[PDB]
Amino acid sequence: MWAFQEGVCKGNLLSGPTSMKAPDSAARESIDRASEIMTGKSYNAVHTGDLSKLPNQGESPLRIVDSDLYSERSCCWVIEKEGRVVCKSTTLTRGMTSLLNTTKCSSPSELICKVLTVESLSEKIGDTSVEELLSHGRYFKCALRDQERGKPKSRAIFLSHPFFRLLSSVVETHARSVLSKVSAVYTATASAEQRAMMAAQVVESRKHVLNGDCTKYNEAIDADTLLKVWDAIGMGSIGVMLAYMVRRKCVLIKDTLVECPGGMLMGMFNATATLALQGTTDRFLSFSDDFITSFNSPAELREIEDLLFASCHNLSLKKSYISVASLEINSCTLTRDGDLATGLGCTAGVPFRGPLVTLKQTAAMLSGAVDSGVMPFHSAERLFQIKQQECAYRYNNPTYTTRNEDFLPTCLGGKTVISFQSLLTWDCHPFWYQVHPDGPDTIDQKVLSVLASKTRRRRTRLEALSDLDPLVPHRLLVSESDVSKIRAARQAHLKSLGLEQPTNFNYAIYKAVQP
Amino acid sequence: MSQFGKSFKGRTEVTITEYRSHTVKDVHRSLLTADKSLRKSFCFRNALNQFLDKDLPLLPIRPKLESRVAVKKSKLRSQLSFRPGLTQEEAIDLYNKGYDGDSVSGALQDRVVNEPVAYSSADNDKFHRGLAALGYTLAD
Amino acid sequence: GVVKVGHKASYDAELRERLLELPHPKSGPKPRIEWVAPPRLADISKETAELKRQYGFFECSKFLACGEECGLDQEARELILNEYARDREFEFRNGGWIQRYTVASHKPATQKILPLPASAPLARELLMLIARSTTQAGKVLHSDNTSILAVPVMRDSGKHSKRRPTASTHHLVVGLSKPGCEHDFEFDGYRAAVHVMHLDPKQSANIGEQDFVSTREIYKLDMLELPPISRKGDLDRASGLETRWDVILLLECLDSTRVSQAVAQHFNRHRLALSVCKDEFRKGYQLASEIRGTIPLSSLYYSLCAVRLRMTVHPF
RNA sequence: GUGAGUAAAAUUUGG
RNA sequence: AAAUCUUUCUCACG
Ligand SMILES: [Zn+2]
Repeated sequence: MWAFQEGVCKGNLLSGPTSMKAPDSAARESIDRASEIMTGKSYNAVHTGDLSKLPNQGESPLRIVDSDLYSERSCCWVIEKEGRVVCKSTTLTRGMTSLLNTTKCSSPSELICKVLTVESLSEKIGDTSVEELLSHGRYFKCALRDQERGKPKSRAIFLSHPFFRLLSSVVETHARSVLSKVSAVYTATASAEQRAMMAAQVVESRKHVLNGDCTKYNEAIDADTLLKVWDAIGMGSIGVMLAYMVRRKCVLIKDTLVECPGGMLMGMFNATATLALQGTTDRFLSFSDDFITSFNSPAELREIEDLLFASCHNLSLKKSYISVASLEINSCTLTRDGDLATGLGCTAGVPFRGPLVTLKQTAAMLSGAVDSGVMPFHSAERLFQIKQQECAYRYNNPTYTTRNEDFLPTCLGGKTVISFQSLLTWDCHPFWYQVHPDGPDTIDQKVLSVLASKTRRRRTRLEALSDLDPLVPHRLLVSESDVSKIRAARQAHLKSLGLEQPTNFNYAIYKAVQP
Repeated sequence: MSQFGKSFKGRTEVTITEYRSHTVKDVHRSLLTADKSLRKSFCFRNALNQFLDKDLPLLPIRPKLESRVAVKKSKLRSQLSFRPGLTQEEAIDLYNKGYDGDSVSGALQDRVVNEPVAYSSADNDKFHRGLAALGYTLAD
Repeated sequence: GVVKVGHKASYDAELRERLLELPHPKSGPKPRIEWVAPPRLADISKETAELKRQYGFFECSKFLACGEECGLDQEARELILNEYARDREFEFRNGGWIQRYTVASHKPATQKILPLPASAPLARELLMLIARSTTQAGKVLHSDNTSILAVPVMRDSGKHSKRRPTASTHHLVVGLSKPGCEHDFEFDGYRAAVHVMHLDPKQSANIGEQDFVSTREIYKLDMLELPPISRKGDLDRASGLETRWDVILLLECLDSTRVSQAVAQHFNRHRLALSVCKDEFRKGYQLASEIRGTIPLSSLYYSLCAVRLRMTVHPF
């Protein structure tokens, strides 16, 4: 069916591939490819271009974002039981907390300052030294990345040490700032479609367009290139430590450690690897491993190929192609005039993952498609009605509901099938406000979040500290007594006004209801 | 002894961000196991029962959108919509009323949203989410 | 006094020396890139013919035949499924069936290409039953026009091996179809074909969550006329059926590898391409080594058939 | 059902 | 037995 579309269709209407295969084979294959490239027989991993045009940020103060250093996402924490090294897959929050406990620091900024201000590698920062931190930060764990459309054989992603995460965060923030300075298309506030229009404007002058991709992009970016870029932008010793950890990195495959001298392990650094190419020329619009340039004559094509080779961006012969009337970037296809190409394009379907969340996601998808002119409004209305009927068929059973209220959706025992226009204009019962794309979270979303919070890796016996006063900054240091006092005061205040829990606040509804 | 001592061993003072990161329960990820989790122990059924009788009769009834203007198809462009944040006094009042502190605190930040649109009007006005085709204008 | 990013530490020189002593990459060969016109119809035809020759076909459509009614009512379907389960010596416990295994051959199951049934009117019911059963395994699940049975597969160890499944236990899904293949089964005057599929929890969850009706309706908005096809996917104007396309869509939902998405992306590149690398763009259509199994192989073959039919009926 | 041990307990699976 | 290194945990209390 995707083959018989009048316009452009990428076949995104079904969910991506998934399976339970172990990640050993994929990680081993990636490591073998990296080793082969390091041998210098398959692809080029030596950088030849000049990066003298990148501004030096060595005078910028060292600033660390605390929020991105804590997350529910997985990470690897290394411990020493009896001299040997044991890698445990934990949450980034627990890993960072363990690192801070081991080094006895109040915040990551203090830790990095202490690390950068030691007299020797053997000097002790708490119970460890910089040498031990560097030794531990070179261990990685492997997992499988699934649900990637167009990848029947899933690839391998890697979990790193909290110290590695800290240094990577600093260096990537600075590299992203430099990229934004270099060109306007790399601004922080820019959607994929807007970057596509900017690309169309950039490459409009010339005749042929080269829609290209890189092959083995992560394996062909050596630590030497990263060090070169970081020196070009002036990272000081942080870049040296990162390069040293990358060069000596080890990967835990199943139950054995494997050395991986070459590569950067599946996109740990995107801004740096993009600067590797953007710092040598301006006739490119690279976005990591998906670039687009323009040319007029075969001579310019030869210059483009030489530029790509010299900057370790190995062109992919299996996907790269040349166009005259189309423009592909970030999986988005436009015309040479910047108009969106007719057809489904990147429109993706919504799988069944809840009676209400499915409707919210369908509403968001239909809103996106209609706003961009992909389909007319009446088609959106019909599709929303059909999805509502399908949800009623799937979820209208005693396992999920026992109600019969008229205003309820047909999938929860009610008899209401609202129209898309009615939902979008807020002309409905307040129970439907959650189904609006901009409304509050749905019941099933809250239930799933609460269930996730109780999982083995995230379960904690600590006293939750929520409903904080808006004034108190998140950098203020607290202790057990402080948390107890704040919680008790908030509980007393809530009880004094006839409430047990705080009432959810929604920005859109609040603003609308305001006088 | 205390769980604080066990978690943050060796430290008697930790930042609020780190403390909260150990008790975050408002993050949702769409995964394949959604239906199984919802079916387990009739958790969604119980949550719906609780919502229909404890939380539902507190949502304010906001008014519907009325203003709309004629629009015609045009070149794809990016619409920038600026939503301001709560002021300090407004945040304090909302907190003292009894609203969730986290939501009010997060609403303080000013926000800007970029949306692609393929429709326009004579006066070049900004439209609502998913209604640019019909022409419902933000009027702000 | 404030520490800056470019700060130089006392160990900078030592770390730089250590990095220098460590191994470095060797310059790689410069590639030679030749640009030629995109592949023609003959190339897709060659790919399809090579797949057909290498793998062949099955006699019946196996589980893909479960998209059509078996011709039996609810009680007969339940009886047939239960008696089939009892025949194969499935353990019975707490009112549910369990399949027990002891040793594994550690070899891939034979894979061929499934011929397309005439139509799949019961696709939605089948997907719903697959979604529901894996979370309610053990008993027979019924719908308006079809039924299935999900049997957990657990190891045999002795007196007390395992009584309930875990988060990783696989499931054998058993469905009914019209008789007329080597998988027939007869009991008390009832005849039906019983077909099985081995699915791990992730595959079952992926398959069951797809929206057949909405996907088809969205595809129909901007679609060209679909030609009739034969059981082998070849254009058969005289005796082909346009409903087989629905079956193809159903197959795309059953295949958890979703190789059709890779074929669709490559076809999108092909349609927009004015010039491609010689002998390399064509290789993007050879995905036989990326997948293993009957269902993914059939999905890939029929995606290639669809590409060929598009190039044949509506050349671009 | 809870809690804990395990290079691991399904928000699994990172940038 | 099959979409074949996958269908593989332990302990204490109520
Ligand atoms: Zn058969």
